[PDB]
Amino acid sequence: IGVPPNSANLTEARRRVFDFFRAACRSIPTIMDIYNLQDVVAPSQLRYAISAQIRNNAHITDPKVIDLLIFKGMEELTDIVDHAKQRHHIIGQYVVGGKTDFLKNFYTSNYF
Amino acid sequence: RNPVGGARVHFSNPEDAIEVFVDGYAVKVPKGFTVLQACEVAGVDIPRFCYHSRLSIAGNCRMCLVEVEKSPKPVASCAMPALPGMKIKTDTPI
Amino acid sequence: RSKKSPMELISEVPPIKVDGRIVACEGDTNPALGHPIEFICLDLNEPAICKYCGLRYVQDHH
Amino acid sequence: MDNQFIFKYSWETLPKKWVKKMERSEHGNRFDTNTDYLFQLLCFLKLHTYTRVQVLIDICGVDYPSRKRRFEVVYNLLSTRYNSRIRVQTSADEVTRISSVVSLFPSAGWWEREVWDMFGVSFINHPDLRRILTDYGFEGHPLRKDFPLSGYVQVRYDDPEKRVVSEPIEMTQEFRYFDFASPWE
Amino acid sequence: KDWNTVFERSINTLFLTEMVRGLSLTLKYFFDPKVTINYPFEKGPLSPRFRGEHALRRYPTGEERCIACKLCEAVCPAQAITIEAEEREDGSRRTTRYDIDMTKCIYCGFCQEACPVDAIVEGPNFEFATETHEELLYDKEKLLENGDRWETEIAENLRSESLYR
Amino acid sequence: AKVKQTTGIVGLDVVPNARAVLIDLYSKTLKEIQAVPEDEGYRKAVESFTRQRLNVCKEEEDWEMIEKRLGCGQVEELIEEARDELTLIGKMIEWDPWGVPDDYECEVIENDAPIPKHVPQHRPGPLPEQFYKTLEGLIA
Amino acid sequence: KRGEIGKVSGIPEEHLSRKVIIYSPARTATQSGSGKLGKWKINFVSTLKWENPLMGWTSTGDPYANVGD
Amino acid sequence: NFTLNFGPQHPAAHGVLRLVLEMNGEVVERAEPHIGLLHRGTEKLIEYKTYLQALPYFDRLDYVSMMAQEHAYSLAVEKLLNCEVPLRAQYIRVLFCEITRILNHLLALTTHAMDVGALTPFLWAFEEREKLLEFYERVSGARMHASFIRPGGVAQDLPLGLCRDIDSFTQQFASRIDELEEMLTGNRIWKQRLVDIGTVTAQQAKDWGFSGVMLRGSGVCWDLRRAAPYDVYDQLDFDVPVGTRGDCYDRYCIRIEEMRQSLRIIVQCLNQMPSGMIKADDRKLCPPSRCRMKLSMESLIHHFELYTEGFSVPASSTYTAVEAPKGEFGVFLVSNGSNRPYRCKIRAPGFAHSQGLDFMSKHHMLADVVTIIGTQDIVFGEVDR
Amino acid sequence: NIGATLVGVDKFGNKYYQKLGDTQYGRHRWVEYASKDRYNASQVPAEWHGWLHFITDHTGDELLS
Amino acid sequence: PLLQDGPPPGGFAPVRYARRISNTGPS
Amino acid sequence: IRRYVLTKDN
Ligand SMILES: CCCCCCCCCCCC(=O)SCCNC(=O)CCNC(=O)[C@H](O)C(C)(C)COP(=O)(O)O
Ligand code: SF4
Ligand code: SF4
Ligand code: FES
Ligand SMILES: [Zn+2]
Repeated sequence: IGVPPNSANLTEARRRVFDFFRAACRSIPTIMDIYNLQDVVAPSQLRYAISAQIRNNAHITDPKVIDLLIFKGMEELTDIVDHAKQRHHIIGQYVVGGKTDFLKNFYTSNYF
Repeated sequence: RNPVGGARVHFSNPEDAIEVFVDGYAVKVPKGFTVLQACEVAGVDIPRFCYHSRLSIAGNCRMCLVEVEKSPKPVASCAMPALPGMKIKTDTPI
Repeated sequence: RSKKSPMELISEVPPIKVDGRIVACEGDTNPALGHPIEFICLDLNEPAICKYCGLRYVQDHH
Repeated sequence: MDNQFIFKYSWETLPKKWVKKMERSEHGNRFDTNTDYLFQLLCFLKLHTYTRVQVLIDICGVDYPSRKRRFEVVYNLLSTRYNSRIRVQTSADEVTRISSVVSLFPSAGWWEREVWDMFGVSFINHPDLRRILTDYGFEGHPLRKDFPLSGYVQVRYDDPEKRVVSEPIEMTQEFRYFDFASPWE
Repeated sequence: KDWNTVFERSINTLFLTEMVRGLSLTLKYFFDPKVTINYPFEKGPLSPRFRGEHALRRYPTGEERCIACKLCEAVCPAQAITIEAEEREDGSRRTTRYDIDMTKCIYCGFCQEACPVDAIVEGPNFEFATETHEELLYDKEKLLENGDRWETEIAENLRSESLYR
Repeated sequence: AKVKQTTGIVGLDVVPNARAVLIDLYSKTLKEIQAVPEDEGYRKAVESFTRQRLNVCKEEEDWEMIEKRLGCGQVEELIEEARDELTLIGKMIEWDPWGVPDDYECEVIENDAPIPKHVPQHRPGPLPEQFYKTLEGLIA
Repeated sequence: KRGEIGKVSGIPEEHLSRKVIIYSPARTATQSGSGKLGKWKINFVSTLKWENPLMGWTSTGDPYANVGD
Repeated sequence: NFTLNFGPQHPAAHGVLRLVLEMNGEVVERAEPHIGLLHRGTEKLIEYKTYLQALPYFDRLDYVSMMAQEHAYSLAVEKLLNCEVPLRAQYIRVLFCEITRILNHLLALTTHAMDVGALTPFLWAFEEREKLLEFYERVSGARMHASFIRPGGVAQDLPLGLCRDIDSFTQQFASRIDELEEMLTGNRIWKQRLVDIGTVTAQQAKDWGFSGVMLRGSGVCWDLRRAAPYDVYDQLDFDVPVGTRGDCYDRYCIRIEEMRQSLRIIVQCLNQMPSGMIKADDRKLCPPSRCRMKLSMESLIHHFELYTEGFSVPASSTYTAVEAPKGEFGVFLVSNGSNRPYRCKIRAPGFAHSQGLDFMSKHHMLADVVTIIGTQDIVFGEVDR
Repeated sequence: NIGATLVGVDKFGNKYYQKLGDTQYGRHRWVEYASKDRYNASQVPAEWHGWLHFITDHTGDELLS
Repeated sequence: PLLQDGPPPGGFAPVRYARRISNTGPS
Repeated sequence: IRRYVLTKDN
């Protein structure tokens, strides 16, 4: 329901992260049916994708920033649960994925 | 308040520094500054057409005219030297 | 006569003879339908060109 | 009834620890309060007999990137009984959650959703806080001063993909900014 | 209530006496002169202030009035005008490129009222629908052709609002 | 003299007894404002106008006369004000905002830039005398 | 750099690694007024522009082409 | 209950309407309007334009009542500038605001009756709509988006025959209204499809931010032209119609009466309009005459500075609201002292009215939801900026 | 084109007619195009365009001079 | 100029703005 | 502007 009050410490932020992760994991079966993802992706690759997002956003130590990140993730999850976004959008965001880097960029353009 | 354009006033000595009232505000300037420069220190920017900070003073355009208490006629602030205790007025009807 | 550019068309209008040393060019017979007033000093030998119209004015006698 | 009366009455009756800035002018009588006293102030100003403010006109945000508390949230209020308008303002940065007033004024819901969509300010105890104006999956809050006017992404039809797709923006003619500011201002 | 009132309002309920009064009103307009116009042949009334297709005017001597002041490009609320200028061979200030985006134009008339020489005007033409997007990217040649083609009507209109502008 | 046929407002219904539903709400308001500290601006105003309206509701028996002397809305718009003041008193008591801080400071800006005359300005008529009597009570 | 606000803002990650210049613009040489001074600006060094090969217009693909100005 | 979708893309109902309805049986239990399809970023585009360059945006906000938004923007700019407007300009602005009110009411009533199924009054009303838009085309050069009302005075003066033609129109608009009423008011079907549908109490209207006809239909006598009068509205005689039941039929009777009173105000404005100049004489804020810019140096300087930089509004912020035909239209303008507005929120009455569709339609028939949407007279230009 | 007065002829051959109106107007300024091949929907010169759209009261023969 | 749009001398003629009754029908 | 600052004032 209502937006939860702003957290006061990192433990509450971690608890909210775990709650959001569990909710997203329980939302996986619904997406596989609303969008024809049955013969597309394993039911664990998406779970790994959410885990990877949580892990590469895991250097934050500000509880307010963590709460805002959780809120934005929940908004994204609610949008994906509804038919709001197009089908290829989630498949374009939620799929897990030689001389020198400098020399290739040099061959590409002057603006690195 | 700060000088117009962040101008830096170099006081050679603290002793040689007169006091003027640009708009009722106490302003400290060295002996040698003009009324226009004293107003520039006090954040007031006087209109000018013929005055350039890198050129010699020549009061031609008569656009920087201000009011001085002990003056019957408006003075050219670009060329009038600042005197201790002088009260300048810029936003008066004159 | 679309082959003539506006430069060549304004280069064919003969200069207007003016008796005095100065002429005021407005750009049209009705002042409100022309260009801002332009005062031209006719104190040279070449015809003097209006910077709006392109019309040339030359001093008549002296 | 009037700016001269409302100011003097609210000076006396209101608790002092709520309001910290009271401008009285012809442009509008404003009250600036902390974000933890906004709901209390608006509930007092909705129930008191002599300050019966029963209409919330709108809730707007103003972006000041040079301030520490970046966003200014303005509550324009109207009193039909006494024919007077009151404006209440608070300040919040990008990671603070201010209290929601949907409990007092039911019309505050869409304006709070619009403020969250446009500026990124979150409201505590709001029944549903989701974007209301921007496109689905929109990233960024457009009404911020650091958000580019044309945005970051652009929309076109992709025939091989057989759907409308989003691509990074690429203008055929860029927006020409004309600097008309005068040095003699 | 009163028996007479009850009977009278009950008759109106069963005899539909308030639908016949609307049927008569519709039938009266049936036998009535029409208000439709034959668009291809007769056009609707307009005003001399009408803001239609843009046109670049020239002096009666054949010189274009535009002086490349760029005062219309800075007032344009839609940024539909792009002007490039340089010194011509005579030394006069003229435009090399003057193109208007009619897909950005909002036909507000700000450019017409900002021109100090009455060079850019919105003519009375409103029938210029094209079959291609690039034909709506008017350039200097197209605008000058419009000004030459609508010169007399534009001049008459400018005479008309000389008393007001 | 007769009962009010309609209040003219949708949702607001005529109360058959308005001198008995107001004399009780005002008594409750006066008996419950006591919890507020004596030297607070809220208590003085809320105990001034509630006393005058209570006295008026006690003097004159008919609702028309009460409407005339108070001159501020119908008797059905006064019940909804008393019931809101009663709620506000409880909310003030539970919040307890009465503590003046030691580091309190308020910037009272006073601007005087004039505005034009054709500009829309909210201009009401003179308020009833009590709105000023309570004001002098608060200042004093 | 504690770019947490950048992460919770909505700016794409590619544009969050830009190099900017913080400077105070100076007074123009063609005017003696000093009104447009004292304000600080962030220069994003947005120079990647080209020419539209249909009308000669200036095209761009940089969102931060005019924000700082 | 199932989750049903009305997206009417055809402009037989608004055009960008998107309702997601939860219907138990034939009753609708919750109406969630999905807005944002006409959100064009108008509020952010204002901050990048000059105060003169941002005027035409207000024509396209409520594209059925054009002069109403320009009047509000001009009044806000005048309030922040302390610019006095001549009496003739004020009378012209009031006249063309009451013409605008009649235009909006004529469009609203018949686009609402066409939703019910009455096709005849729509064309009859659009005939008078064309007759009125001819006057729009005469003073300005645009039939709909006329940048006529401007912050200083008014854009330009009236043609010679405009007053005579407007008087000729007013001689017959009364009979036109009589015909339009006689086609709908007495009809039993029209009564049965409007009476007791959409009932709103006064407390609900105040809480949800209702204004205009939506608020005055509940018994609240609140008109912004009499509570906070602007221009010369305090010198004109007109009545304020007030409803009694709050249903859709009262919103219609009041929407008739407000247009008869608008005709009355138009007649008074025509009769009492004085002579004089149409713009403020402070040419530091108003354009010079085309004959004075081509003849005087300072007039040309003023023209050049105004049509590139425009005027600069002193640093301040205010909220000005006018009585738009839909309701209370407000502009929250914030100025930092430059030639461009720092912030400009547009408070649209439709935003506060489409938000209350959820409680107005609850436990109503599905066919009764279109009447509730049409009685609020919503256009989505203002709902999502 | 019945009971009507021919105002003037055009270089393309178009004929312009006028009828007097009293209180309601209708069919009082129109053109009889000299072509029939879809008539291009826009063949009126600038001297006759103003007269047709009621912008000016000059016929167009008088607008030439 | 000095010839400006406005009402003619003496004002415009009065115009009805109220509903006109219609008693049509035998009933 | 008259931006005087209130205080506790004992
Ligand atoms: C289809 C589904 C749609 C929605 C999918 C989700 C989309 C948004 C993804 C989430 C976005 C975020 O960054 S929201 C989550 C971001 N918040 C944090 O990362 C908190 C900081 N991390 C830590 O404290 C620890 O590393 C911790 C990782 C907790 C564990 O380690 P320990 O306990 O040992 O300490
Ligand atoms: S009419 Fe308006 S939008 Fe069109 S080019 Fe002129 S100024 Fe620009
Ligand atoms: S059309 Fe007029 S305003 Fe535009 S550049 Fe040319 S002279 Fe200047
Ligand atoms: S600047 Fe010209 S007189 Fe001083
Ligand atoms: Zn010339």
